[PDB]
Amino acid sequence: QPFIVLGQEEYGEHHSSIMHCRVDCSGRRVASLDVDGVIKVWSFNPIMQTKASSISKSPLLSLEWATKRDRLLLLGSGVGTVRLYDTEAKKNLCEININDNMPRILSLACSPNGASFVCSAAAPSLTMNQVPGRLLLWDTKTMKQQLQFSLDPEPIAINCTAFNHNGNLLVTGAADGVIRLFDMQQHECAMSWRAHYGEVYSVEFSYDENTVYSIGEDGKFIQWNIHKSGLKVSEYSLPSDATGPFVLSGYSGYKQVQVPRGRLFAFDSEGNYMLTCSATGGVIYKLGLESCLSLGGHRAPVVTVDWSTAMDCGTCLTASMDGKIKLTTLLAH
Ligand SMILES: COc1c(C#N)cccc1CC(=O)Nc1ccc2c(c1)CCCN2C(=O)c1ccccc1
Repeated sequence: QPFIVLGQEEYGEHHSSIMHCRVDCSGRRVASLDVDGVIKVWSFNPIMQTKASSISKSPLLSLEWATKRDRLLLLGSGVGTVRLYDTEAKKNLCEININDNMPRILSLACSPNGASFVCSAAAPSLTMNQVPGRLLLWDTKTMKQQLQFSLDPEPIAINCTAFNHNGNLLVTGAADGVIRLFDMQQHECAMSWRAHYGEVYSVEFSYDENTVYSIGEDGKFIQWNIHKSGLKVSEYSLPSDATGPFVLSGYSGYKQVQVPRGRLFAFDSEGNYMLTCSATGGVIYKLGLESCLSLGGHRAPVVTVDWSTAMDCGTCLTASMDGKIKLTTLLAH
């Protein structure tokens, strides 16, 4: 058994389905956001308590902790704005309008070195997610746009972004199923390939950074070789409840339906294990791909996860459509 489960606790302060649930860079705080636009910032070690609690007037689509300034949280709205929120002082330092005509801020990634952030801003969904979008680099010192990257072949909505460890590479996944790797020294697309049939939902660098991992609408987890121009290394069909749509039905003829928006997978510190969503809780696999552990503890579908390691103890966040967030403590035996 590669982990001992030291316990499972529950944060229940949200009354609506969770959209995002992310541990901060210190590994000591969570920022969580539900579909009613309630943000909660809470600690959990050694006990859970709420440090800040606010309700967004604006609809929010994305959430990203700052790297070099621990207590800063970037919030991306659906009305074309980014709020830089100070979790300690419990106030915004600034809001910036990003771009006209592209109001959905679908993704935010703070540079490792703290000096920049990346911003994905998309057009309205059609009245589907096959719509133009832009990927933008912003200077954190001045909170102004540095540049707009090219998106070949055509502008499209980028859903997810992730930096490598030293911030010189950025991997991205788009609503057209395309992955793009950007070199952040020259600030250009180095590499692009068709990764999923349907949307890419999450991307991540492997620990050694020889491959990147994606998960997408076709229900697949795929590992790609970013030395050999995004040739497949390995591929797996996850159960359909790992990628949704996630559905909570009542006996009423009423139901809630959520498509992925927040992270769909998370990794241990060494990138040997991977947490995913399921109807009943988190499911952890060992990366080669075999099932390892089902964490359970949810009465509604899990729609987003996170995994943080500090002090070589793991914390797994699993967040469900009833607003419950489970916190499972893992120590590598
Ligand atoms: C490296 O640290 C990070 C990180 C990280 N890591 C992430 C995101 C931002 C920062 C740095 C940061 O806080 N930048 C920042 C904050 C506020 C303001 C501006 C830039 C320029 C426009 C508006 N503005 C002010 O009105 C203002 C308020 C008080 C004092 C001075 C200016």
